Amino acid sequence: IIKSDINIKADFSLRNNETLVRYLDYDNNQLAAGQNIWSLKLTADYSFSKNLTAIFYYDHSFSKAVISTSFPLTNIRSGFTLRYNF
Amino acid sequence: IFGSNTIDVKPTGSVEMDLGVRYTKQDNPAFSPRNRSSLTFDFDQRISMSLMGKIGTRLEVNANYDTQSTFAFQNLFKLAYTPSEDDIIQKVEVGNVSMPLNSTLIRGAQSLFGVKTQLQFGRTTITGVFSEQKSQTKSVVAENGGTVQNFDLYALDYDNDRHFFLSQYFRNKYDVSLKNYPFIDSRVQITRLEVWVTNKQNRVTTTGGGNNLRNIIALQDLGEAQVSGVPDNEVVVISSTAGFFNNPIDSPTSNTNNKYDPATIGQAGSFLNSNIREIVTAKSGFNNTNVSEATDYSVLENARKLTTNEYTFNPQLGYISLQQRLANDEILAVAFEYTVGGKVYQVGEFGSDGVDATVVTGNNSSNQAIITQSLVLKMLKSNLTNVKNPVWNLMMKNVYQIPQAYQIKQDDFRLNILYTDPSPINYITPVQGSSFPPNPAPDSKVEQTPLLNVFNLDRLNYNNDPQAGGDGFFDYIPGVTVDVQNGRVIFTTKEPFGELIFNKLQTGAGESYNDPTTYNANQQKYVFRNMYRNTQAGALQDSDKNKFLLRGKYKSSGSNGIPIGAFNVPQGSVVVTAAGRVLVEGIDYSVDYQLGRVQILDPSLQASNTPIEVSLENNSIFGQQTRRFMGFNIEHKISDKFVIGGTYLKMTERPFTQKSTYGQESVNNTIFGFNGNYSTEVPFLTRLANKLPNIDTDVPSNLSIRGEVAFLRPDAPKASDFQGEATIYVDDFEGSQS
Amino acid sequence: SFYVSVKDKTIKLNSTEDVMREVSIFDISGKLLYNNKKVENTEFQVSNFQSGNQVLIVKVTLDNGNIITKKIVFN
Amino acid sequence: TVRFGALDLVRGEWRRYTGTLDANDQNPDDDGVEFDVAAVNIQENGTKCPVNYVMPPGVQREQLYNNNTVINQNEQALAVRIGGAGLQYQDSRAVFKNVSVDMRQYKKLKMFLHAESLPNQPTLEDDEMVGFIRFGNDFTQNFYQVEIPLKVTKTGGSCSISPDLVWMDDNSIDLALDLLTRMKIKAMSIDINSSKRDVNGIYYPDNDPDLEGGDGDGKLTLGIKGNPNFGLVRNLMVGVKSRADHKDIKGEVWFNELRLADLENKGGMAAILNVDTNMADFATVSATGRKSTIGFGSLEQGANERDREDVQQYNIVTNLNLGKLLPKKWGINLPFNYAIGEEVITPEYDPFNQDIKLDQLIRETTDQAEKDNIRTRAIDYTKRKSINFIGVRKDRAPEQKPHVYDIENFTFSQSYNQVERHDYEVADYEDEQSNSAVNYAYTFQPNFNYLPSNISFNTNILRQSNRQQFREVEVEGIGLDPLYRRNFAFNYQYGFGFNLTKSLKLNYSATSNNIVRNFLNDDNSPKEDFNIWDDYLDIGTPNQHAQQLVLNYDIPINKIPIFGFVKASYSYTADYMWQRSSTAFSEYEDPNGTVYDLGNT
Amino acid sequence: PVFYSSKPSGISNDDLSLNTTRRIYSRELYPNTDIAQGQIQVVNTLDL
Amino acid sequence: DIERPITTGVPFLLVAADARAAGLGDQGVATSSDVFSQQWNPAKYAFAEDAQGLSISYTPYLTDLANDISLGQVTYYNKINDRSAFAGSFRYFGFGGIELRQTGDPNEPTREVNPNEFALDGSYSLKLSETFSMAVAARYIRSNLKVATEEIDASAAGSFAVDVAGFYQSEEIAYSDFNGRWRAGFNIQNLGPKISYDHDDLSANFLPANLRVGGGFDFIFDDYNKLGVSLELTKLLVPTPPGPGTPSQSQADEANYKKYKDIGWVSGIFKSFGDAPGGFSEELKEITYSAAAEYMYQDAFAMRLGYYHESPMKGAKQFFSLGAGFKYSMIKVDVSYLFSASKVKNPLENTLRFSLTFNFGDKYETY
Amino acid sequence: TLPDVEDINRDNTMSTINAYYEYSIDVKPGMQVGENYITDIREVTNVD
Ligand SMILES: CCCCCCCCCCC(CCCCCCCCCC)(CO[C@H]1O[C@@H](CO)[C@H](O[C@@H]2O[C@@H](CO)[C@H](O)[C@@H](O)[C@@H]2O)[C@@H](O)[C@@H]1O)CO[C@H]1O[C@@H](CO)[C@H](O[C@@H]2O[C@@H](CO)[C@H](O)[C@@H](O)[C@@H]2O)[C@@H](O)[C@H]1O
Repeated sequence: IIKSDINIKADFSLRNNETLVRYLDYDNNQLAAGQNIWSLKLTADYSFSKNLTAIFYYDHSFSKAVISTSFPLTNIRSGFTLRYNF
Repeated sequence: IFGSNTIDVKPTGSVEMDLGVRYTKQDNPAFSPRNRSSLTFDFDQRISMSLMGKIGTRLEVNANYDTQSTFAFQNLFKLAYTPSEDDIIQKVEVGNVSMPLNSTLIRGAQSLFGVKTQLQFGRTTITGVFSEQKSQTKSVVAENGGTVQNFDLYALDYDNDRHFFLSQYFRNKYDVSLKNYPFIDSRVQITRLEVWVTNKQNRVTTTGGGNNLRNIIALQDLGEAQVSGVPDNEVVVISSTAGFFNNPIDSPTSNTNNKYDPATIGQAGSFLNSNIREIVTAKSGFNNTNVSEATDYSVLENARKLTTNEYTFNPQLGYISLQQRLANDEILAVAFEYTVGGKVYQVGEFGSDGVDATVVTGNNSSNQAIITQSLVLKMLKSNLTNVKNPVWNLMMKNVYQIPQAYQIKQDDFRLNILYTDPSPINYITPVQGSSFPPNPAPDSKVEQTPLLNVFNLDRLNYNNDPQAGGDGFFDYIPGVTVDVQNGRVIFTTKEPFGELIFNKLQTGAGESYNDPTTYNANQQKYVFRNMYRNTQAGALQDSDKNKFLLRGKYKSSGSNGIPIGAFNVPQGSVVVTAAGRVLVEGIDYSVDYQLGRVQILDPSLQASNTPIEVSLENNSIFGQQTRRFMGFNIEHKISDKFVIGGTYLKMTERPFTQKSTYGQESVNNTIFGFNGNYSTEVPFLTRLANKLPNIDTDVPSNLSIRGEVAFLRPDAPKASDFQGEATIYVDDFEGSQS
Repeated sequence: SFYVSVKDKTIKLNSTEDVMREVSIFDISGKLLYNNKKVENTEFQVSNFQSGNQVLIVKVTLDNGNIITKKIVFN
Repeated sequence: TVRFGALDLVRGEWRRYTGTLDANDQNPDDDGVEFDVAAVNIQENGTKCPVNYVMPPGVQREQLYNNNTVINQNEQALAVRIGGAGLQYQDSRAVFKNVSVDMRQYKKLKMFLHAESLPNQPTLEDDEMVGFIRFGNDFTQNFYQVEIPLKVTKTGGSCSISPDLVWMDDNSIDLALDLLTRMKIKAMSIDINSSKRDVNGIYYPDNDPDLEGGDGDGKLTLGIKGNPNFGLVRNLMVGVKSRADHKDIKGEVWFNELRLADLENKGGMAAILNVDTNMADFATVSATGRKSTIGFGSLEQGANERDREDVQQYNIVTNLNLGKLLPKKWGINLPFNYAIGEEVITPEYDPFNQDIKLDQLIRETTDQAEKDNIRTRAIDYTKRKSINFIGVRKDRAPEQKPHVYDIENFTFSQSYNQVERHDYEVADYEDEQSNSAVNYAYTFQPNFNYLPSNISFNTNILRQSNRQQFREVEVEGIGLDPLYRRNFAFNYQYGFGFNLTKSLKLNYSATSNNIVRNFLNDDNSPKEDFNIWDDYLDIGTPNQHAQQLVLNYDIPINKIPIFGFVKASYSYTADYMWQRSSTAFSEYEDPNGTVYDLGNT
Repeated sequence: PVFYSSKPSGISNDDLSLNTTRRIYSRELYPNTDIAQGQIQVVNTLDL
Repeated sequence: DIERPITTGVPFLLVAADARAAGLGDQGVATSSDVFSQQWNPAKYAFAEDAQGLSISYTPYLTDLANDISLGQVTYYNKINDRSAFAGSFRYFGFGGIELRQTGDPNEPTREVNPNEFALDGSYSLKLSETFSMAVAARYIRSNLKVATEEIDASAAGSFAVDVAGFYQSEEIAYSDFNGRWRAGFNIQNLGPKISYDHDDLSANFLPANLRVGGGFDFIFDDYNKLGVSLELTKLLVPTPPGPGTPSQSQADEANYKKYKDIGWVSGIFKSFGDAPGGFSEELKEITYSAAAEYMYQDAFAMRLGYYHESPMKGAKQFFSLGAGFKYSMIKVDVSYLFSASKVKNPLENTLRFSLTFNFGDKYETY
Repeated sequence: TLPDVEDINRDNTMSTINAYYEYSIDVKPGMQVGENYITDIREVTNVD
């Protein structure tokens, strides 16, 4: 009874970073900083009515530790957002 | 009760609701296994509602709700009930209301939330309000555009741990070189300066001027020669100076002045060996015996080099100003190069001409030896504070940071020095039973002399040309007495409240500035030696000397229009006063309400220098007490040209607790008064105007008379009363002992 | 642009480019725990403050008059 | 196993006062006295063994909502412990705080005090240890001294002692600041070398045989040394003192709830009269008169923000369109503005001593010359005058061709401002400013072209004169020598734009700042009797001169039919500036006596 | 807190009753200090 | 001031979560049936005029200081018959996302925490007679305000509770000057096991068990103007902790607290009626009362005034409330404001509540 | 996760100075208030 088009938007990102300090006279390549974070933002839209709109979202990010001062971190945010316009 | 039965309040906007979960897992092994992951429900509302409409052509609704607005005042809700004109009740308002008053002594309030009702009994108008005041009254003073900011700094409140002489040579040259300012009696031109500090950030980055980390050894006595009027123990900390110096007495600071010269490390008779270059063997690097790890030298292993935006230096007077002060155990070490005409002197060791950071021998890690070498620098601040060492005297105590001031200008800056004991007096009087030194030099006058002259800050006229007794104004010299970019005032002597006043009060050669027991009882009262020989906290123990006050003002304009220090000022809350008279919001000035800009439009007032007072309501406030505003206004109308008023207002603050600490008081003030308004038209004045030579006007002449009397009855709320009496706690002792 | 960090019961304020004029730290009850009218820096460290009550609200008044609000957890 | 439920470094806002307080000892860092300052908590010291900590009678814990829950706040007292060898006879130990407190709007200063003996030490007896408040601008020269012998809470039995016995009403300080005012007024008649003064210079009215009534307080011993001011307290000190002669005493003393009471809430009044009139669009007059008394203020103003001065102010602003007095067939705009006003401010408190009301000090002086000096030095008087001729120009009649020599291309502005003041800081202050401006601008309307596109020129005469005579607060006999600041300047800048070619454009501009130094003698001494109008049309020596040239060229290389694709555009800007150096440079005298001209830049 | 909340294998209730191992609550050390509900109610003692 | 306050776990459950009841002095036990009738009296969902409804409510905290600190509520009801109704609600208190930035590096990956407390409950209301209905509600409570550190255990604490409520609504009875209608209700709330914030039975806090009783009367004029007056009485069903002493000095206090904390919640309900040395007059002091008035115009405009009074010895939360309501077609908008008359600062001072409810489905005739 | 280093103040350098103040506390069964820096003693009688 309800007809609507579903809009899918998926955004993936993988970012790598490394800071190295190199000694010229001997093998002392020191890893000073780094980042290995990847994220995925997936959204799905559905219009139940002209005023009512439902969106499903799923954000998943995982950051690897490159040096031990950083801790590996996983952040997942998923759910449904309901929007009603007046 | 309402005009009709229609109800057309139509909502506008949107509502958003977030329903979801939040998962987080941080792999910190120090965390408890019970804290391995966090799985929480996520909820969020993003209401952006708007409500407009009417109920029965008599009730009007104007509401706007947004959960992402500012603090509290952008969520407006206005209910307006306007009945017919024959009823006693003329208008009832609930919600965001205002109480505008056509009065000068008794100001109304624009940012109120409550109930406002208007009554009309034939020809008498009664307006009553009971509300909560969401705004705070703010007043600013402006002269010639920019807002005036007033400052008061006592002598002890100098800019500490930020400004450092590069050597004892510059410190001891400072006073004599500035004797005839703005002329500087010195040819010193600092060309290069490298500043190193203790590295606790420990971040490698290619954009902050590169990655220049070096091992550092900072020597307190590096580059120092003797000083004619200063004993050697006040110049260097070395236990014995025998065979230490190798240049004439008054030689300018340079590496080659003593046996700590990095260029001659361990050659034939140096005081340093090659061990000085290594952190591990730093102590063994000294040939002399009594050397301490934090007095004679200090070591840093990954010292970070400050970039040019983290400090400024005075090329002529040989001192530096750090952006961030070193109020802790940080080590400050410098290498600098300067020219005196054709001669070039260097005191530290630059990365360009210093020993290499790393030297490697061998072919592989099995037999490789790694020699990490340190740069030899001049210590300006030690790891461990010792006020008895000359490195302590390297810290300047004569620089004062004008609060909030960033772009000070001449003609936009005033400074005066007062002695407050207890009233502010701009001259110094001798102690009873004694007199100031007889027949002083004109530059050493103290008796009946303004303190600006006493502390060598007023010898020039407006154009910075010398004038006999000064011009009564602070000498504004961008290179000497002020730091324009940073808004700092620098005295022309290194110890203005110490040695300078001591010298001007000295009566004989038997009195020594370094021997307080020889003071002549005028120096006992006035010389604040402890603010220079001791830390500020230690100088707090000398409670009777912090009486000299640096007082003045500066104008902050920036752009066109008066900056009133508030944004989104409520409409109609701005009051502008020029010389006791209230200006007109359309003729004399204009207001840019969103940006908080007041533009004076009267041509005479702009070129006047008269102080303009601007009052306004500030609704961008937080952490304030609840403010109850209530009162009534009477607007009787005897005739079409004569109006009488009867306003009565009461404001009470609600304290957070029953203990009102000093400064954070609550008021329960009540104000009431009466006003009159007589505005007639006088055709006689127009007729007399038409009698003038070439006047043929017909516009009417009006006469307006306004009188008002107001009475204030202040009080404190009963909530903050102890045993029936209004009470303010100087110290309840709850805030001590953090 | 504005960052607040807490490492060990110490709060570090980092406002790049712009200069902070005043900082007020509130516990989440409306209670003021710390106030400094004389910050005047692009970086400020609240080392003379320690509560341990987890969630805090940092309100910073900039020289322009803009007010920046940040919620932090006092680790 | 040792378990730390807490482990902290504790910093206090109160600092132990090091150094001497009594001149008889002069040896602070000796005699083995253990002086401790700490705090006692209801949250940590409810089971303290000598005496349990309890709130003073009537004191309640503050209550707040944290998260829908009532949280009782901590209640704290400052605790001072005297141990080791114990206090000598006249020795004392104190802590201090740097503050900024105005207590002129309150009548009473109050504090709770408690005294107890140290465990395993000889019992402290009543009225042997004296708690004292010392406050003022310092602790050695300018301070009030409030002393109270302390009754000792009886210990030995149960550690739980009733709050009325922990905080005895007999040990409470209840000081009326009017007594401090009376003490200070009396001490005005005691010279610093009097035998009526202590060895420390403190004047104790209770110790004065020739004074009846003492300090007016039978419970407190009041002292004063050097004209302190409780209108601005910069130094607060509490501590303990000894009166046991042949004994060294030890004990613990608590201080709590130091507060101001009995707000002086008498108000004030103000009156404003406004007269506004206009004379047929030719003249407008606006007059305002304002009178306010001590105690008036705004609704939001607190105890220390409301008016502490009587204010009498009037201001008259008059505007005339003098151009209308001339025939309208040639349009002259001649607006005349005249503003005059003065303000008289009489302070509630005498500016000297800062904490005695002016009328009370005037009454209790007994010297006519001193009465007149006190009355006159307190008056804050300001007089303002403003005469303006801003915007004088001749309007164009509705049909003429513009001409380069037309007087309609000129604009004249004249502003005069004068401020006369005298108050507690300056016996005579006069500020005079005169600004004369003439503006000219003409836009021309339609080998290479040489006719300028437009011409601009304006001249400014700016003269600021400042006279400052700081007053002698002790006597109105001579006063300080007046200080003169003069800023006589002559400014002019001119600029003409060109359209030298259809593509080539030239703009020129030059500005010059001159300073007039006719008011200076042969030496660097200003002339006393120099009027601001003396030589008004005098151009001085150049001080700053700047020139700017702007060139815009489109490079018409497209004319030849081989380089028509090039779209070159050349811009050239040049700036020059000459700056006069200070006379300290241009007439520098080396110590050998030779005078050098260090030149300009 | 794992020793007190989710007892590991090999740990008994006797092991948690010693005055050297037991959980210390704030009300025991600070009976007069009010703590908001849902906040930290235990004293994390440093044990040597 | 507040003397011997009643200490309960999860005190956020007692906060009014809807603008309509807040504008009526935080009372809904005996008002007209509405979409928010779950926190106050689930039994009157069976008296709802609309078949089903969904509402969203926003109660911000510390508005001047910060944003996104609020109590949110979503309620849905659906009465399938003219005698029964199903309802579910979700109250949520949170501070919003908080960034745990440890270092000062802009690009360091930051953990975000959202300390929060929420309660999810579902109720079934059945209309026994034409004027009386009862309801039973089951609630799940989760508290997750703690943030994980090296020492702090941030495990969420949870508990369950049941509510028993009844609602009476008489028929429209005609009087001399009007034709009124009577309402009454009771609601025993938060009946469940103690919540252990630190996951230890030795340290458990009473659930905020609460008894609300109330009565309401509606003045009906001209069949289009309605004035509703309601009174509510509230009493916590948690025993009062001892104060001075009632058996050394601290030994007696410790023993008294030992006895008070070793009480079951079922037993605590009955110990609430008493556990004091005073009589009936001094135990009525623990009774919170609230009065309210509501004027309705065309059932699409409402003006709400209410007074709430706690005992000064317990909480001392007393205030006046103002509220307004607007119904366009199926959207009802409610706002409310609080004027505090108490010594202790009310955290909801200077705060505007917002409620938004959607009504849809069939219409049920009122009896 | 941090390596063990002989540098506790994290300034990259290892201090070898031993200039410090010393304070000591007796740990014995019969300690009372008024000596050994003891300012308060709280007795807990019946702990769960
Ligand atoms: C646990 C709660 C779950 C959430 C419930 C959402 C229900 C959504 C139904 C939409 C609705 C309710 C208004 C809700 C809006 C509030 C949103 C607030 C968001 C806050 C951030 C809007 O209907 C109204 O709104 C207008 C919107 O413009 C409609 O216009 C038009 O609207 C569109 C034609 O419908 C057009 O496409 C659009 O072109 C038009 O404009 C109108 O038709 C009408 O006035 C109508 O409800 C109706 O639809 C059916 C379909 O199944 C529902 O069936 C029920 O489902 C279960 C119950 O879910 C029950 O068990 C079940 O027995 C039953 O079969 C019923 O509900 C029914 O009555």
